[PDB]
Amino acid sequence: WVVAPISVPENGKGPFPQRLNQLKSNKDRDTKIFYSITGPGADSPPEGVFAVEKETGWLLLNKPLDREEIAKYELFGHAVSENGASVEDPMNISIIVTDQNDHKPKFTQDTFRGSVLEGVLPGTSVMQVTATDEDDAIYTYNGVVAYSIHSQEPKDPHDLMFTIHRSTGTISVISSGLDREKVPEYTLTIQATDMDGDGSTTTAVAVVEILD
Ligand SMILES: Cc1[nH]c2ccc(Cl)cc2c1CCN
Ligand SMILES: [Ca+2]
Ligand SMILES: [Ca+2]
Ligand SMILES: [Ca+2]
Ligand SMILES: [Ca+2]
Repeated sequence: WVVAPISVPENGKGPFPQRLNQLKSNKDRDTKIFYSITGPGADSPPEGVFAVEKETGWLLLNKPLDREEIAKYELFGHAVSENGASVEDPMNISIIVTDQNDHKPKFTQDTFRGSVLEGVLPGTSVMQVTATDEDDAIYTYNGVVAYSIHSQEPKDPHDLMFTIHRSTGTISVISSGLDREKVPEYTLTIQATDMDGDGSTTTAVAVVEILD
């Protein structure tokens, strides 16, 4: 028989065991048929994730999936007559694990550093920060990053002298007045928010050094 690939959102919560699909042998007219399942997730590590009911053929999921651990399973179903003979061809069972937004973006570094000549103009780029989200960024924004500036210290000649590009993470100088003799170094706190700014948010540091 044939089962069409099955899409299960990770991190579900049943109730378990959850019935995913029912395997059927045509030959249950000449005998009772005993069903069984084999493959990664069933009888090899990680064992017990999937299972099939001996008599009914109901395909079972026994625990929530974690797409970030195993995104896809390829199981194999088998029909055995009561007298012990295999009655069908081994049927492939495809399980695809679909993403929920269960990861917080992380900066590639705890502290990014960069320099600029005291005299550069507003609009000048200093550095490019990056954050990585293990969630899916293809069909959803669960792993898309929005960048923000958390805070600026110190605040002379005033606050918010830097902006960050929302998608690229490029930090730029937006105001005049830089001066090494007055403030050699600015310590920015940077933020990264998945769902393109709507979800979880993590922080890092950006140290901008002012070059005489
Ligand atoms: C590839 C794919 N296709 C989907 C179709 C529907 C839903 Cl809700 C989610 C998905 C995903 C995310 C898996 N990374
Ligand atoms: Ca997960
Ligand atoms: Ca995420
Ligand atoms: Ca996820
Ligand atoms: Ca929110």
